[PDB]
Formats: sequence, structure tokens, C-alpha cells
Amino acid sequence: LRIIWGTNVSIQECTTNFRNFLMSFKYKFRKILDERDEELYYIKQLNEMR
Amino acid sequence: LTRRYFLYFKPLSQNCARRYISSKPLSVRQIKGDFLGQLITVRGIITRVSDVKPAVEVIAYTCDQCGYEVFQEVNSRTFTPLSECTSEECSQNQTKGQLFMSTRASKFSAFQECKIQELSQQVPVGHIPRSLNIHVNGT
Repeated sequence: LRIIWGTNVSIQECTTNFRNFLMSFKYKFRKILDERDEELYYIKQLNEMR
Repeated sequence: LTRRYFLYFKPLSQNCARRYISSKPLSVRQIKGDFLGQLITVRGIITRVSDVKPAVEVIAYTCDQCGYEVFQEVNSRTFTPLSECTSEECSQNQTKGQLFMSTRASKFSAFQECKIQELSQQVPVGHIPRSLNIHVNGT
């Protein structure tokens, strides 16, 4: 458990959850952020820009 | 360093003074010199005000070699950068590695200067309404 002084951010845990969000995200804000087809919303853009 | 709040005071009125002095309306000609350190309630017009500026209170320095972030306290208008490491790990060491400053962990304060002026009918015969400086901080 690595803790920077005056910071509540761990490196490896945030690294793993950022990778878990980046490998799996399919329009969840359209389902639970409000009351208002696609697949791999971040894999396609990252595979397109390279 | 962990002060979430800001402490301030206010004096008692004359209605609580007659009902069992410390807060009298003072002039700037009625300062005498010897009141440096008493709480005073001054009445007057305000002509000169300044903008709100952040003044630091404590300077935070960070290191990558030891990790112990140090904090120095400033009191005057100016200061000097403490480039030498004064940590508890660099004293017992040959190496004396570079230190950096942090503008985020350092505590600041909303400093502002103002010039209070003497009231018109409270000045004596012939005299002019001289000024005085007030340094405010916080809210």
C-alpha cells in the first residue's frame, strides 16, 4: 500500500481500476445517469487514433 | 497546518458594559503609541482599499529522496528559500538531495490592506485627518 504524502492516491490500485474501466465501458451513463446498440466505446476510439 | 477553520473575535458593546471600557470608539489621534497590542474599535471612512491577494503562511517543501515533506513558517513580508534539507533522514546522510515547493499543500490566506482615515468632526481645530493601515486576512 503506497501512499504519497498529502495524497490519497495509490498507484497500482488506481492503475488496475483505470485499466478495468478502459477495457470495459458500454454507455452506462445512458442507463443510470438519467432516465434517457453500441459496443466497446473506448476500444474503438483508441484503436482508431493510433 | 490542519486548521479547517479561522478564528476571529468581537468585543462587547456599551449596553453589556453598563450592565456589569474595553471597547471604546477610538480616534487615530487618540492612539498615543502605548496602545500597540490592545483590541481597539476605530471609527472612520475608508478611502484606500486594495485587491484580494493570496499571502502564504507556511511553505511546503517536498522531496523524492526521503518522502518526508517539510513545512516552514513565515512571519515577515519576505522570506528566503530553504534549499538545504532539514529533514530527519538527511541529517544522518552524506547525500543532501534537492527539494521542491508545493503551491497546493501550502496554506494561504486572503490578505488585503486598507487605509482608514480620521473622521471629519472628530479631528481637532486646524488639524488634518491623518490615516492608518489595517491588514485583514480571511473571510
